[PDB]
Amino acid sequence: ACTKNAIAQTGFNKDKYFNGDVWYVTDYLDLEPDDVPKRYCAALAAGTASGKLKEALYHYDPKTQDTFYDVSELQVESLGKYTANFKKVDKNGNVKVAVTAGNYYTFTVMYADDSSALIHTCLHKGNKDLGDLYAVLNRNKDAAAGDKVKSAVSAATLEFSKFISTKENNCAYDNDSLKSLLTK
Ligand code: HEM
Ligand SMILES: NCCc1c[nH]cn1
Repeated sequence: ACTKNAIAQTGFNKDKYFNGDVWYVTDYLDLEPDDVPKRYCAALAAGTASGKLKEALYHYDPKTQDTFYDVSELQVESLGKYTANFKKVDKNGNVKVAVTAGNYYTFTVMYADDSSALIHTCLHKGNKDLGDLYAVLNRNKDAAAGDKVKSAVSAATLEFSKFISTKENNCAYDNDSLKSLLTK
C-alpha cells in the first residue's frame, strides 16, 4: 500500500503545468517494487480540454513490449493534488477498459517549473496491492535531472541516487497521440 502524503509545491502554477504539452518520466522511485519491469518508459500529457482538467498517460516496457495508454479527468483535492479515475484506451482514445471505481491514481506535483517537475503518485487498481511511486519529469525526454529538481528530491527527504533512470531504455514516444488523447 501507499504510505506518503506528498506535499504539493508552494505556489504551484497549474495553468503552466496543465498547458496541454507532454512530460517525460526521466527517473523514478518505486517504494513497492520487485522483479518488475526494471526498465520502463513512461510519459504523459496534462491539459485543460473543453473546461475539463485532463491527463493522458503512456507506459511502455521496452523489454516485453507491453504498451498501454490511459486518459483521466482529474478531480481537485487541493492545489497541486488530484485524484484521477483512469480509463485504458488505445492511442486514438478508443476505450479498452472503462472508468471504474477502485481504479484511480492520486497525483501530487511536489515541484514544477517550465521544464522539469517532481511528482508523487499512488496507484489503485482493483484488488491489487500497490505502493507509492515518485517520478522526475522533463519537457525534454533526454534531459539529465538539473539542480532545481534534484534539490526538490532532497527537500522531500528522498535520495536522488536511489531513483532509476529510463534514459538507457531507448524510449520512443508518440507525442501526437498523447496530446490528442487530452480531448478523449
Ligand atoms: C507519471 C507517472 C505514472 C503514473 C501517473 C502512472 C499511472 C499508472 C496507471 C494509471 C496504471 C494502470 C493503467 C491501466 O491499468 O489502465 C499504471 C500501471 C502500471 N505502471 Fe504506471 N504510472 C506512472 C509511471 C510509471 C513508471 C515510471 C513505471 C515503472 C516503474 C510504471 C509501471 C507501471 C506498471 C508495471 C503498471 C502495470 C500495473 C498492474 O496492472 O499491475 N508506471 N500506472
Ligand atoms: N508501485 C508502483 C505502482 C505504479 C505503477 N504506475 C504508477 N504506480
